[PDB]
Amino acid sequence: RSKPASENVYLKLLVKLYRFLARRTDSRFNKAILKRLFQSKTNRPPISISKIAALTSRKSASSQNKTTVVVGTVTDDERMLTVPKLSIAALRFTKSARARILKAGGEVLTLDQLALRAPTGSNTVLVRGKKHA
Amino acid sequence: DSVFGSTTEVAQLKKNYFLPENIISNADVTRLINSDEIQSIVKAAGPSRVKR
Amino acid sequence: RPTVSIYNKDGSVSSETLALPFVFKAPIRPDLVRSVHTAVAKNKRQPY
Amino acid sequence: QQDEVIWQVVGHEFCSYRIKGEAQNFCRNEYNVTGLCNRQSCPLANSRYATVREDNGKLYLYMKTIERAHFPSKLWQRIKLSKNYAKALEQIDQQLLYWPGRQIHRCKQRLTRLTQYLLKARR
Amino acid sequence: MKFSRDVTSSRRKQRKAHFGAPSSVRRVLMSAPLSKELREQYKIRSLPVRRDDQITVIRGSNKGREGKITSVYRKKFLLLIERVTREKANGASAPVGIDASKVVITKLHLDKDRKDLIVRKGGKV
Amino acid sequence: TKTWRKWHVKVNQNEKRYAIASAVAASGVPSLLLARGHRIEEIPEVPLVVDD
Amino acid sequence: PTHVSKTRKLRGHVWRPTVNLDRLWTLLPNEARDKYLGKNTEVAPVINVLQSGYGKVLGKGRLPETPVIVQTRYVSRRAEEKIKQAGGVVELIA
Amino acid sequence: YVKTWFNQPGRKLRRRQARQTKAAKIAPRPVEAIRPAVKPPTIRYNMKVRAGRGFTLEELKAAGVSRRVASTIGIPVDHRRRNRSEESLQRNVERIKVYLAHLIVFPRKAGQPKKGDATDVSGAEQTDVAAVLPITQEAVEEAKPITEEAKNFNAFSTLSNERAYARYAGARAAFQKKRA
RNA sequence: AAAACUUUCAGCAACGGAUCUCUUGGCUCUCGCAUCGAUGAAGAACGCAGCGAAAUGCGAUACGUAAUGUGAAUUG
RNA sequence: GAAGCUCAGACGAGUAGGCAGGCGUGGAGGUUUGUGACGAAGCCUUGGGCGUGAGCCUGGGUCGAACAGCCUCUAGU
RNA sequence: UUUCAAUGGCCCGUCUACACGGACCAAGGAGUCUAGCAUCUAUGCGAGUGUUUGGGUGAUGAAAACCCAUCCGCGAAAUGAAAGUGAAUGCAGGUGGGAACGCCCUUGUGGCGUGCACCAUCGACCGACCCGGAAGUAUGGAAGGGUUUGAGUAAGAGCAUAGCUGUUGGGACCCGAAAGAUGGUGAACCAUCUAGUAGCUGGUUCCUGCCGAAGUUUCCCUCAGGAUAGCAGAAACUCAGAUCAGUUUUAUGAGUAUGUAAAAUGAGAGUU
RNA sequence: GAAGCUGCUUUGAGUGUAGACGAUCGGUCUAAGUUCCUUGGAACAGGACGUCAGAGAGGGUGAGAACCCCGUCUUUGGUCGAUUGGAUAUGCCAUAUAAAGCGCUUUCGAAGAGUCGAGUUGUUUGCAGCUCUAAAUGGGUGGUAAAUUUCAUCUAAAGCUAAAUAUUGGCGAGAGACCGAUAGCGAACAAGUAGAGUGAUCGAAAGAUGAAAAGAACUUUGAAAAGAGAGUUAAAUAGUACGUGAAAUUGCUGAAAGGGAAGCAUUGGAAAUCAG
Repeated sequence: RSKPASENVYLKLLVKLYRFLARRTDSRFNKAILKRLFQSKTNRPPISISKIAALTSRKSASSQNKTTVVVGTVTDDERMLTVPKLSIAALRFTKSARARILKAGGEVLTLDQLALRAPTGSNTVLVRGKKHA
Repeated sequence: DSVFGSTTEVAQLKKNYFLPENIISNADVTRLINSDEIQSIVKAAGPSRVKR
Repeated sequence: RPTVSIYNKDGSVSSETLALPFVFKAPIRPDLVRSVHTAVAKNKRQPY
Repeated sequence: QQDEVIWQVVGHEFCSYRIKGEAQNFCRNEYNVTGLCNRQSCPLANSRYATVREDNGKLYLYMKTIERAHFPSKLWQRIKLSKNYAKALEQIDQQLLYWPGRQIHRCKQRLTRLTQYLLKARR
Repeated sequence: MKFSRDVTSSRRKQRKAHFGAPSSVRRVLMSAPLSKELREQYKIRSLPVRRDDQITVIRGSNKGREGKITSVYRKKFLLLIERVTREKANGASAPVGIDASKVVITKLHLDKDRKDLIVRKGGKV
Repeated sequence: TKTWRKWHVKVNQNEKRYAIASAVAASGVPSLLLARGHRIEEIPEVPLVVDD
Repeated sequence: PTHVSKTRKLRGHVWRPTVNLDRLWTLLPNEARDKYLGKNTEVAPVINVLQSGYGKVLGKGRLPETPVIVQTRYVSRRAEEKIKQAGGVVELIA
Repeated sequence: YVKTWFNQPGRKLRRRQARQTKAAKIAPRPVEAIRPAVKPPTIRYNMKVRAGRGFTLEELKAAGVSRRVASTIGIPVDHRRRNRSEESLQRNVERIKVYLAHLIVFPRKAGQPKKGDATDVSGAEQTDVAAVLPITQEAVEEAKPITEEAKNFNAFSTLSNERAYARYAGARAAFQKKRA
């Protein structure tokens, strides 16, 4: 692949931004996002607030203030009622998921915000949605 | 404001309609690229159009 | 959020101003609008 | 919203000031200098630029400002040059020295062709 | 713009009703304007033409000529005026048709029925 | 040609509202108005509001 | 659209719905959850699954420790004990 | 053969003009008659409450209006239906009662009040019945305490064995009559 | 090693009625309405105009009479 | 015209078949202050030009009323 | 542009040298619409999703647009023939590995890790199957034992719309067979069903570029066929490798060749 | 429900007048340039200067007309008829010695037969032929049981009834991302016409002068058809074999080639003709 199949202008801006980041820095994180932003919709499965919470507070934790990054959708999981303070960056958050993060927790970011924050992707966990569907 | 609501509060004249939220926070990509948070980390820019 | 100035019948700027509605902050998606316009303009076609 | 999304809407495919041909595209827009469609010289998509255009024996200039760019009536202001082709050149480069210089080489060249009109029109 | 559901903007129907009209309606279609003086005299804009009406030709090659309608030729949508004639090739004379829209009434054939028609159109007799 | 060709086409109601909002927001960008062909070279303000 | 089709390129080329315990606390109005979950109140919330079109309450998931009464037609054989140590009660709808 | 739906906007507009013409014909009285509160008859829907055909003869007898007066003043009567649970008696009763309370009957023969029909007549107004008489759903309970006696009530003690008791009741009853 | 003849090219003229433009037509959709006859229907035949052969109109009162309306034609 | 500019290297038959980009036609929405009785469309042409090609622009003649470029939609293409 | 000279040039299409079609020109003329299903891509929303059966509104243009109502469909739970029961072991696991990142030792490398998707394994968790019957009101079920079972749970991912492609059915890419029925006319014919059976014959309309086989395999078959490969591909993901080879060599056993193993040699090599 | 008992409630199968309300027809009323210059046969074109707009839908007029015309908008209206819609008020008769509804019963309750049903044959449980043929808590129908039973629900063999619904016909309306004369109905015109078959039936071809017939006077040649001059036209390169007029195909003129073919391609020469 060399370009995204969508015609979304806002997605093409992300591709434009991250082409520069991948080819002007050596960060393999930027290359990873570029390869995953080119992917089709069914190759970019959703992720859940429950999964992200489990993946941060997992075993030895080691999450702290590391901002979780996923290229896809961050859906909510109503099966959990206690949501920890989280910092998440993604293409899009469902309306319920965004409210649950904001009202009791940390912050939501878009991918362009992440670049202005951690352009090398320093101290981030690059999760991926379940491809089993 | 009553018709279209907002991206955070439900529209008064459209039940459970929240304005869609942008995929990207800022659409001024050139200022992002030329920002100090990015230009300070980028490796030495390679040459533009070159001689044969 | 900025504000806009209302204008009068005579064409002068009125005293009052209104806050800019949140709708003007929505994304501008030419491709989605074209796809919807393609599929909405078909809804007043009489069969032949 | 922002300038890139404006360019991604109007610049690439549809504008009233754009002219496509067999494989080439030109910008008729009265505020562009090179006359051709790109992000660096787009009138509608970009912030303040400078151009010049003819009127009945003289030349006059268009500019923008960032604060007032939401009010199209005086978004552009007009300044007039009707004294000499050379003095126009010194005027034009002066009013763009404190401004980005990526346009002068197109701007200053545009002038002399417009002034060349008046000479050829006189002939 | 029409808003009544009872009239046609269709070219097909409008042309058929025009070219396929009776004589009692063709008379209405042959309405001609009044000249300024009688227009201000009667407060009327136009009337259907009648035989022996005194008119003036405004448009066409016969412009400026006056006369009286010797006969309104309703079927052909033409008006006929004396001394407005064409020299036949053999030597005869055959008048010409000037459409009712291109003439102007300079002197009516006033009559009782025409009096009520003028006063019925809010006019002054 | 049969009359029962598929003449009308469904669109998701939310997508319809999305596009209407986007066209409304697009009506407030003077660049978009000029490109579409409107003559707003001397309009006082986009958006333009007159009194009640 | 015919113009994109392949023909325009071949020219020449010839009754019991189920609810589990991880979902009862999602059936409340959000203000009921706000003011009744986790607070040591004398009176406990009541959940009528039948009003959400659910017949049998199965027992999959963990529970918050807030006491809550569940009204249901049928119930799985573990779903009741889990709400015992959850402090709430189960009583059966007729 | 092939049933097409190109008249769907047309048929919708026909009904609107049908309602508007009907309502304007009988403007004083409400366009829509009242209906009782009735429960759908099956285990899937029995919890819900919907509008039935008419009020049973028990309810008109209780409400104090004859089956003749009710038909004249816009109360439909259903003879087939019979109401057995006295709540269905109730819920329909005040439904008739409040309808009569808000009902205003114009006197016949030049506005001399007969019996208790009414005195005022300028209050003529055509109102939606579902506004003054909406049909509600079942009243659910909220925040009831204790019932720790139901705590010890360990569900299947009833369900599992009484279901088996019901299943084996016929065989059990046959057994008892056999050795007797 | 001409002319005639054949062939090719161009000009002009024939032949033919394509192309373009149009349109009182068709087709489709929707809406509205319910009205034949033994008190002689639908259909058919013969007649009726100043000169009509055509189409409609009409029935020995025969391209109609009575009445109402319009207001001054009809037309080759 | 980031869908852009630039440098370098190798390669080039092709049936069924797979893929991509284009040319042309009728009608629809938008746009070009678009062309036109001082001659639209069409038609002819030992006139000229463009494209690898589908095709396109133009000169002259005839003609007499409508027609086209661009971005999309559509199909009795 | 015409013509001349030299040089070359079998008449095109279709089937399999033929044969079959072609006197010439203009116009018409053949993969269409719809329903189901499936993949893929895109858009909206997301444990939800879909209001166009219906109601409101829109009279100035009104078959549109907009608003409201989720009964219901699909999804959220599986198993069993059915009664009926009905799914985090273990930071909703470990076991190894595994993405980027951090994380350095402050270079990086390497590691430290972390572990996403995952990946394989497994611990298990529910149903069925079998053995056992704590209890609790004949009834009845638990604890526990299987290495039998399920495109099972194990922190849901689907729903709607549009497009492309394939397939099934409707006349079904177009054209073409005798026939048969119904009802009529005349002493065989007519009109409808009919646009039939078509396993075939013929035809099937613009350009350029790119990739490009197969005839024999893999078996299976009642039949023609499919398979299946192979080839050509299309999408996802390992290792910078002994990871390969229509190849040679060396050693090695057995009676130049044989195989296995390894030196030469060229290439980024695998996959589901 | 009938028949006895009770006290409340009620009441027309009527008839003129006035006003309002709507339905339709019938008619009537509807704003503003035809002002100048250029082209043109014609201005409805271009330019200048204005006007109306609840009217800038559409059509006509000698070429793209909001203002020349018909119309369109106001119009869900003003007016004028005619009837009718039934309500409102009013006036007059009516007869009204009245009957009915509901508290109660001290009870009586009639209820559809060759029908239901069973067996049998046909056909798509339903119906039909055939033989038998019922009953009064009976009969039909089902959940149960059990193969019988309880239980539930309904009252067949008599009958009426608007609305939501259908509508390739008829008549009347409005439209179209439709067809544009080999298309669209077979039929845009003299179309179910001419015509064909004994008959049932079958069934075409055919649109376009011009703004106005101004449809070509007159002279001459010819018997005539026609020709040549003329004459009309903005135009006969519009003459009724009529807009535009393509190809196949034919004739004349000019050029060139050719000894049993030609056509085509590459390279140039010659002749013609362009181009920068």
